[PDB]
Amino acid sequence: KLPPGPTPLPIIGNMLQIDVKDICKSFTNFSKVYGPVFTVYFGMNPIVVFHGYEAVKEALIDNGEEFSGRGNSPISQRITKGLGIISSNGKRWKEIRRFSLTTLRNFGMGKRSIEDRVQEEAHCLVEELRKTKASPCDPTFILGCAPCNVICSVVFQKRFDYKDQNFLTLMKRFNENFRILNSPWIQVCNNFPLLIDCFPGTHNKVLKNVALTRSYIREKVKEHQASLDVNNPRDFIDCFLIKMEQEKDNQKSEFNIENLVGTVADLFVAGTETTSTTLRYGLLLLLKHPEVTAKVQEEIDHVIGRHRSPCMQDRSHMPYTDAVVHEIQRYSDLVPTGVPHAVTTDTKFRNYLIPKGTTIMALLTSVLHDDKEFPNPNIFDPGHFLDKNGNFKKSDYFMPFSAGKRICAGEGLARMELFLFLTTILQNFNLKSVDDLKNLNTTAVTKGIVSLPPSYQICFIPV
Ligand code: HEM
Ligand SMILES: CC(C)(O)c1ccccc1CC[C@@H](SCC1(CC(=O)O)CC1)c1cccc(/C=C/c2ccc3ccc(Cl)cc3n2)c1
Ligand SMILES: CCCCCCCCCCCCCCCC(=O)O
Repeated sequence: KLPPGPTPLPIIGNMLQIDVKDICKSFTNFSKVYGPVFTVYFGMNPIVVFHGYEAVKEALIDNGEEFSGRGNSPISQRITKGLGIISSNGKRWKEIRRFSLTTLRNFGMGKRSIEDRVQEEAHCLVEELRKTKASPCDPTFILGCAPCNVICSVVFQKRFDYKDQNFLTLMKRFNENFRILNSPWIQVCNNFPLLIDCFPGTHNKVLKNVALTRSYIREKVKEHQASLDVNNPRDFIDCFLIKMEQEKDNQKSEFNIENLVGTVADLFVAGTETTSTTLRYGLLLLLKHPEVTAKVQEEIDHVIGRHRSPCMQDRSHMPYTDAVVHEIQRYSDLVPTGVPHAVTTDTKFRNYLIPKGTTIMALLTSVLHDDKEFPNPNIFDPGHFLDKNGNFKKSDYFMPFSAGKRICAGEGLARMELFLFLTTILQNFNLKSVDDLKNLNTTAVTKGIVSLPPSYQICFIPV
């Protein structure tokens, strides 16, 4: 008894009724014809889509457990092999996530807090930006090296030097796979597996980058083993190695060198491109909206000054900069469809029964753009996260990190990098448009699962 929906054609399903590019605009129109919940078939596979705050919440939150499964697929499977945190499910997930969540706490990796790794990075970033010499440029590459280096710093103790070859290769690697896997073709090939054979070259490249990466990590993990100081862990690998030590006897324990190379890999994948995107998107918005930046720089001056580096602690005294960072995520809507889930067993959702394994889809964007909770949801405006007094106004509708039992495993780190990197930049630079702001477009290109901001150029003018 799946929820209603467009009756499918045989063999293909509703495919030709869904714009594979902006598949969310497609879903939104379906909702106006079948309501909050509904089923669509990609190929022979059913997919029950949830639209609106109440549907997404009732599902993800209220029925948390049953909706905490990761919808998987032919591609996702052959890349990860069910290893790691993102793609795993059941027992192996719960144990890896729980270990990951606590090991990723501000101090969960030893004497050196993560904030300190982020703050040091926000530094090198500002230094690289000075190198542009105020000249117009595409911030994409520079902005990407920071979030990627933060992860390096979190899993490999030390951060790389931007010119270091290993870092550049480590990046291209992940970027290439990011671009491949973000093609509308992925949605097709995932449902019509046979069509993967039609992409020999691309198939090999993806697997090759994945293969090479695993090697590098493993080579790097041995370095950690042969130098492990059990009493004070250096990074993420140390913590895992220590945990592995304890389970030494349990032959069915998840903590083995295999999930370690996996979970590490996942960390880059899960926190590099997403952060980089929101960052690049955030600057574009601060550029397009000058009267906004001015206020943020005003808080920065008033609460941090030119006297020192911003730290997470200032955020409690900077309501506006907080509203901005919240509105940047709400507006830029990084993952409109959220990441596909799957119900854990036969699940009951008001009048409907959803078979175990079915693919779920909680449309985050439908929440982030609720027109009642956010009047004029399509205009970037910090007011959305501000009360009549200029005080921060938290929202239950703020789900860019998703919700429920499978909410972003690195939200904190994510929120920390956005606030640090963004305030640290605005402190040392002012944003200048190569052209006229009016000629500046801020509409995303959703030719894929990860919405992207339009390409642009900017001039970092040292204050
Ligand atoms: C701009 C920043 C980021 C955003 C908006 C974002 C958001 C997301 C979203 C929407 C999900 C899927 C949640 C679901 O299952 O429904 C996710 C999960 C995940 N994120 Fe992020 N992310 C970002 C950065 C980070 C960072 C910096 C890390 C690194 C620690 C991280 C690691 C993860 C991991 C490991 C998962 C998979 C969790 C699981 O399946 O149990 N994320 N993220
Ligand atoms: C990548 C992204 C968008 O930043 C992200 C961030 C946080 C959480 C999820 C995601 C989506 C990652 C999704 S891509 C899903 C797709 C559809 C499907 O197969 O079901 C679009 C193909 C995903 C889910 C589970 C595991 C993975 C593992 C990826 C991975 C694993 C190891 C890798 C080693 C080297 C390289 Cl160069 C790339 C590697 N990539 C990816
Ligand atoms: C083991 C993992 C295999 C993954 C195979 C993924 C196959 C899908 C390849 C899609 C390639 C799309 C290339 C077109 C790029 C473009 O010009 O838009």
